[PDB]
Amino acid sequence: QAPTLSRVLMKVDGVVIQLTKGSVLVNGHPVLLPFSQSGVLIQQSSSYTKVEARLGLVLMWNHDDSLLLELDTKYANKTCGLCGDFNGMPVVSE
Amino acid sequence: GIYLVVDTDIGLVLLWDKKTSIFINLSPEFKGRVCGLCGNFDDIAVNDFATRSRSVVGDVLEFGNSWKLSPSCPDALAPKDPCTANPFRKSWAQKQC
Ligand SMILES: [Ca+2]
Repeated sequence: QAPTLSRVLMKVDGVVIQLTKGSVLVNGHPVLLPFSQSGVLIQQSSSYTKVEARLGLVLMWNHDDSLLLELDTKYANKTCGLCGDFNGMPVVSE
Repeated sequence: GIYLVVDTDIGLVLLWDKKTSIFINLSPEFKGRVCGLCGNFDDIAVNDFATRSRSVVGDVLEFGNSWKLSPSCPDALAPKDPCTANPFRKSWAQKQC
């Protein structure tokens, strides 16, 4: 607290990415964008920070404080969290 | 199968996968009669660390090193943590296992 986003923690196939306002850490080490490692690409644009994982995920942290996640369809019915169980039915199983 | 079975008439059976794995089956006629790195076969697992000098020790390294055939062979030391010395493999290992 404005409902700001302070930290985003990602574990992608053994790669740890910490995104904070003005800082990107990979495995505990600050990095310079664009940064490609172990099939994970982190790049900053004029309006967003994008983390693309070749296993099939895209994360967008925009500058209006919006976090958007797009997943490959192979992860359907296999997820949990605030984003639901990803089975195409809104209420059931969440 | 993938196994090579050596069968003996004394009650001892060996299964070897042509690799580092080996399984030794002993008949109940040898309880309390055997020794070595495989224990002494007396239903008690805490005294299986008996050394060649016939003393149960708490150090695995000492108990193992007491059973080397050649006294002139160097003693084995404590190895490093495999996933700490090689962290770049660790994830794969977990994902594999
Ligand atoms: Ca024993």
